[PDB]
Amino acid sequence: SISEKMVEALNRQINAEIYSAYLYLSMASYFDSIGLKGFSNWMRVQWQEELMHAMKMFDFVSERGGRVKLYAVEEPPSEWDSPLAAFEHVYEHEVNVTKRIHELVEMAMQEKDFATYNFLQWYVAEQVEEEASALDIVEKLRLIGEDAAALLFLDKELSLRQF
Amino acid sequence: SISEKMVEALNRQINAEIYSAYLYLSMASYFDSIGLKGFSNWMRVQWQEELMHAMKMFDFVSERGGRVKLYAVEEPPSEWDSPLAAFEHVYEHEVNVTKRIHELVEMAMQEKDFATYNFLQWYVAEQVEEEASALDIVEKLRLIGEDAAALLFLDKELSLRQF
Amino acid sequence: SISEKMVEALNRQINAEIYSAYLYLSMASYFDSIGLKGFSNWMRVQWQEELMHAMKMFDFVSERGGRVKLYAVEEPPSEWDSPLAAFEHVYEHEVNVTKRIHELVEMAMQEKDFATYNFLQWYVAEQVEEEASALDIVEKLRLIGEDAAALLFLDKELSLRQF
Amino acid sequence: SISEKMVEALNRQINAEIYSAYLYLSMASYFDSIGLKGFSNWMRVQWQEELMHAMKMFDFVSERGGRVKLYAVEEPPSEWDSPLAAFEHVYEHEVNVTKRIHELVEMAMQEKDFATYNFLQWYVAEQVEEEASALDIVEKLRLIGEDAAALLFLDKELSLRQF
Amino acid sequence: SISEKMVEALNRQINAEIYSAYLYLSMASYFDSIGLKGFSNWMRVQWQEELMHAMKMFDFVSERGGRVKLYAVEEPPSEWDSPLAAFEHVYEHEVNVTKRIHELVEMAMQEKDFATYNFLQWYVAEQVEEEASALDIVEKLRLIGEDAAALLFLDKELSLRQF
Amino acid sequence: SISEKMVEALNRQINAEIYSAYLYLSMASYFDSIGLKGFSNWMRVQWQEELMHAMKMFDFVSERGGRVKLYAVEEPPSEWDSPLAAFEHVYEHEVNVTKRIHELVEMAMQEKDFATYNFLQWYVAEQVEEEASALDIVEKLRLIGEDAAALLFLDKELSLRQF
Amino acid sequence: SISEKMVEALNRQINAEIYSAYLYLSMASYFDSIGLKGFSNWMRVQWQEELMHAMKMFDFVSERGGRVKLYAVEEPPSEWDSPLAAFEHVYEHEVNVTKRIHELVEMAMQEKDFATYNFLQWYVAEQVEEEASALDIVEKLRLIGEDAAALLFLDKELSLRQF
Repeated sequence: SISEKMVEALNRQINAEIYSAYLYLSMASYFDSIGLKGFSNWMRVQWQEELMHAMKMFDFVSERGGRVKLYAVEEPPSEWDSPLAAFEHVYEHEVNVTKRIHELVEMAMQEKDFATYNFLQWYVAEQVEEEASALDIVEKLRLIGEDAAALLFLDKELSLRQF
Repeated sequence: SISEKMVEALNRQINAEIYSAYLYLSMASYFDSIGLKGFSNWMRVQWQEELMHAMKMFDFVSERGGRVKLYAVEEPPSEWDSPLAAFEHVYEHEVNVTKRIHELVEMAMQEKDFATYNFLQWYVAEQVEEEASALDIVEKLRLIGEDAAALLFLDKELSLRQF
Repeated sequence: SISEKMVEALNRQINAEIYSAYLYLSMASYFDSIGLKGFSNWMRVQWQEELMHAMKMFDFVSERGGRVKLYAVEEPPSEWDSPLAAFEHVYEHEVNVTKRIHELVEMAMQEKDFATYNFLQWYVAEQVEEEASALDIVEKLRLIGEDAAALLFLDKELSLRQF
Repeated sequence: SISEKMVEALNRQINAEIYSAYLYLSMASYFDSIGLKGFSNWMRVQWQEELMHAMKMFDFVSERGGRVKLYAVEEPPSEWDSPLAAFEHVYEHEVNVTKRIHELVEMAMQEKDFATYNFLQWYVAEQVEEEASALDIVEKLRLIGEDAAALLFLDKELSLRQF
Repeated sequence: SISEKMVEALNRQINAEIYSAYLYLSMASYFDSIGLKGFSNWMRVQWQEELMHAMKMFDFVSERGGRVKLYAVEEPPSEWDSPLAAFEHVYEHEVNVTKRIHELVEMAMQEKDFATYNFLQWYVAEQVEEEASALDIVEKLRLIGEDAAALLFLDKELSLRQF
Repeated sequence: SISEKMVEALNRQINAEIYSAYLYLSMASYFDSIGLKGFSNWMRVQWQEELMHAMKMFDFVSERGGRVKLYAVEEPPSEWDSPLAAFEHVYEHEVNVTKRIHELVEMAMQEKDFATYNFLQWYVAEQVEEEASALDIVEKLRLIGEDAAALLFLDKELSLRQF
Repeated sequence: SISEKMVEALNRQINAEIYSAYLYLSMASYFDSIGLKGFSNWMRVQWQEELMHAMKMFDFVSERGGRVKLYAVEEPPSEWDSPLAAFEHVYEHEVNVTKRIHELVEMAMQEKDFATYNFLQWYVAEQVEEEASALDIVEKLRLIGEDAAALLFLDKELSLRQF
C-alpha cells in the first residue's frame, strides 16, 4: 500500500502540524503577557485545533499500515511587535502550511497514492478556512490601529471562541 | 511577583510535562503498530492528561506575572521490546519526573517562594497517582507474560479509559 | 497547642484583612465620585471578599482555642490620581499583604505550629489569585490610557462582578 | 444637592454603624470563648446586619452627589461579665445609636433637608426593632439566671438565626 | 518508591487510627449502658470516621508501593466516671494522636519525603477539627454539670449526628 | 436474664468477628501488593461485612443489659503463597469461626439462655453462607491454576463486588 | 397434632398477652391523670402492640387446628408512685412475661412440638426488644429524678411514638 516515502512525508507533516499548535501556544503566552486574555483564548483554541489536525493524520498513517515516527519539535518564536504583527505571522505561517499540503498532494498524485490524495483533500479545504480566519482578524487589527477601545472590544469577542 | 530564576525552572518543568505527553504519544504509535488499540487509547488519554498538567503550570507562571517561554521538545524513543517493556519505561520515566518535581520543591523552599512551593504540592500528589497507575499495569503485564488471552483482555480494559 | 505569640500574630493579620476590606470600600467611594460605578462594584465585591477572608481566620483562631481580640481599624487613604493609580495601589497593597502572610508562614514554621502553617497555605494561594486579578486590571488600564470608550467598556465589564 | 454639613454627619453615622458591627463581632469572639456558639451566631448575623445598614447610608450619600469619607474604626471592648451583661450592653448601645439617629433627624428638619429626613425614617423604625430584639433577649437571660439547661436552650435557639 | 522506615511509621499510625475508632466503640458501649443513646450515636459515627481515616492511609502506603503491615489493636478502657469524663478522655486522646501526626510530619520533612509530608497535611487539618469538636462538647458538659434536663437535651442533639 | 458467663462468651465472639474483619483487611493488603485490586476489593467488602456482623452482636449484648468489653484484636498473618492459598485460608478461618458459633450455641443451650440461643441462629445461617462463598472461590482458583488470563478474569469479577 | 395440653398453655398465654395490653392501657390512664400525655401515648401504642402479639398467637392456635378459648382478663393495678415506678413495673412485668414464654418453650421441647417451638422463637426475640425499650426508659427516669424540665422533655419525645 502506502510507500515508505509517503509515510516519511506524512510524518513530517504531523510534525509541522504539532509545531503549528506550539507556535500558537507561544502566541497565547505573548497575549497573556500584555493582558489580552481574549486573544490568548483564540490562540489556545487554535493550539487545540492544530493538535487535532495532527492526530487525524497520525491515525491515517497507522490506518494505512504505516508507522508514525515522532520528531523533535523546534522552539517557536516568543515575541511579536504587536497583536497585528502576531496575526500577520499567523497568516504567513498558515500560507506556508498550505504550501506543505500542496506539495503532499503533488507527491500523492505523482505516486498514484489515491487514498492519500483523497485523504489530503480535507486539509486542502481546511487550509482555505484557516487562512481566511487569520486574514479576517488581520484586516480588523489593521483597521483598529492603536485604538485601545477597539482592541479591548476585539479581545472580548475573541474570548468567546471555544473548543 | 514570581522570581526570574523560578520562572526559568517552571518553564523547564512545563517543557518536561510536554515531553512526557509526547513520549506517551510515541508509545501510542508503538501500540498501534502491534495492533493493541486499547493500550494505544491508554497512551492517548495519558498524552492529553500530561498536556493538561503542562497548561496548569503554564497558567500559573503567567498568573504570577511571569513570562512563559516554550522550548524545543525532544524527539522521543519510538520502539520498545514489548508491552511490558513499554510500561516499565512509563514507570521509570514517571519516577524521573517525580525527581524533577522533588528538585523543584527543594528550590522553592530554598528561595522561600512560598506560592510556588504550595502550587507544586498538587504535582507532588499527582506524581504518586501516576507512578501507582503505571506500576499497577506493570504488575499485571508481568503476570500476563506470553498469555495472549490475558494480553487482549487487558487491551480491552485499557480501551475503556476516557479523558 | 497554639502559642500566645501566634494568636497575637493571627489577630494582627485579621486586622490587616479588615483594613484591606476597608481600603477597598474607600476606593469604592472614589470610583463612585468619578462616575465609574462598575469599578465601584468591583471594589464593593472585594470589600466583602476581604471580610470573608478575615472571618475565616477569626474562626480558625477560636477553633484552635485562642481568643480573637479586635483592634482599631486605621483610616485609609481616600484619593487617587486616576483609575490606573488606584489599581496600582491595589496591586501594591496586595503585595504587602502577601509579605504579611509570608512572615506568618515563617513564624508558623519556626514554632513548628503545623496546624497554623497548613491553615495559612490557603492564604498563600489566595494571595496569588488576588495579585493576578489586580495585575490584569492594571495591564488593561495602562493599555486604556485616556480612551473613554475603553474606560467605560472596562467599567461595564467590572459591573458584572458579583459576590 | 446635599449639604456639606449633612454629608459630614452622615459619614459620621456611617462610621458609628460600622463600629456597631465591630462591637457585635467582638461579642461574637467573647461568646465563642465561653463556648456559646449559638449566641456567637446571633452576633455574627448582627455584625452582617449593621454593615448592611452602613452600606445603605453609604449609597444614599453617594446617590445625593455627596462624597463618602471613611474614618478610623474604634477598637471595641472584648470582655463581658456574662451573657446577660453582654446583651444589656447591646441594649444600652442600641439606645445610644437611637439617640444619634434622633439628632440626625432633628438636623435634617432644621436644615429642611427633606430627602435626608425621609431617608432617615427607615432608621427610626429599624431602631425600634433592634431595641426590642435586644430587650427580649435581656428579658430571657434575666429569667434564665444560672439554669444551664435554659442557657443552652437559648443558645440553640440563637444558633438558628440566619442572615 | 517510599522508604522502609516511613512505611513502618505509617503502619504504626494506621494502627493508632484504628485504635482510636476502637476506643470510641468502647465509649459507645458505656453510653448505651447509662441510657444515653444519643451520645452512643456520636461515638458510633466517630468510630466510622476513624476507620475511614485509617483506610485512607492504608491506601496511601499501598499506592506508594509500600506494604501495609497490621499490628494488634490494643484493648481500650470500658468505663468512665461520667459523660464529662468520657469526653475529657476523647479530647486528651485526640491531643495524643495529634502529637503522633506532628512527629510523622517532622519525620517526613527530615527524610525529604515530600509525597508523605504532603499527604499528612490532610491529617494535620483533620486533628484541629476533631479536637475542637471534642472540646466543644467537653465545655458543654462542664456547664451542664448534674443538670439532667440539659444532659438529655444534649443527648438528643448528639442523636442527630450521621455518618 | 443474661448471665455474666454468656456476656463474656459473646464478648469473645464479638472479638472473633473483628479479628475476621482484620484478617480480611490484611489479605486486602496482600492482594494489593501483587496487582490484584479486584481480589482486594472482595476483601475490603468482606472486612466491612464482618464489622457489621460484629456490631450486631455488640448491640445485642448491650440490649440484654450486658456490658460489652472490647479485647485486644490480635495481629493477623500478612502473607500467603498465592491467591489460592490465601482463599484456602479464608475457608479454613470461616470453618473455625463456625465451630466457635457452634460452641456458643451449645453453651446457650446448656444455660437455657433461650434469647441468646435464638439470636445466635442468625450467625449459624450466616456462617453457612460465608463458608460457601469462600469455597466457590477456592474451587475456581484450583481450576485456574497458573492460568494468568483466568486469574485476571476472576479479579475483574471480584472487583464488581459492592458493600 | 398440637396436643390439647399445648392448646391450653397457648390459650393461657394469649390471656397473659391481652392482660399485658390491659396493664399498659391502665398505665395510659395513670399518665393522663398526672398530665403526662406523651407517656400516655407510649402506653397506648404498647396496648396496641400487645393486642397484636396476642392476635398472632390466636391465629397460630387456630392454624394448628386448635380451638382458642378466651379467659377472663384480670383487673390491672391502677396506681404508681411516679413515672419511674410505673416504668420499673413495666420492666418487671415484661421479665415475668419472658418467663412465661421461657416455660412455653421448655414445654414445646419437652413435648417435641417442633412447630410450636419454632413459632415461640418470635416471642423470645420480641421479649428481648420489649425489655430493652423499657429498661432504656427506666435508665432515663433514674437520671431525671425530680427535674421537671427533664421529665417534660422525655414526655415530648414519647409523644412521638406511633403505631
